[PDB]
Amino acid sequence: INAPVTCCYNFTNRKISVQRLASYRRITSSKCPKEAVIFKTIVAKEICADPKQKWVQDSMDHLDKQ
Amino acid sequence: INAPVTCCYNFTNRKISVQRLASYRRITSSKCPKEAVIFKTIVAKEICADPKQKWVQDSMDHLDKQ
Ligand SMILES: [K+]
Ligand SMILES: [K+]
Repeated sequence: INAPVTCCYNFTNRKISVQRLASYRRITSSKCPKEAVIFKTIVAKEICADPKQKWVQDSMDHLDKQ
Repeated sequence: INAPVTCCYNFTNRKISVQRLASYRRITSSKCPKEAVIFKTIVAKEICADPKQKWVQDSMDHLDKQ
């Protein structure tokens, strides 16, 4: 209710090295234009990424393990 | 550009104990309806709070120190 609302309005066009990534979360809220991934870098930078892209899915798999 | 956009659309009506708070950040973006505080709890819960309220300002001061 008093939770913040986070959405992604664009998706990155570059592959982020698995070396630069710390975590991610998914956006699934219907308040947003679409479903998204937000990667967080080892410098705590937040980048919107397309959940349908293979590199994005691979990086989340990597982070789920490594 | 591919940074996520976070806004607060409501503000909490209760004072959160300084004991339950871990951090906060400010929302200042013009993409949002107004300026906000998002407190994060010691359970990693995120709560929107009115920056103009004294208890909110006091809690940020506490977190800046303690
Ligand atoms: K794009
Ligand atoms: K309120």
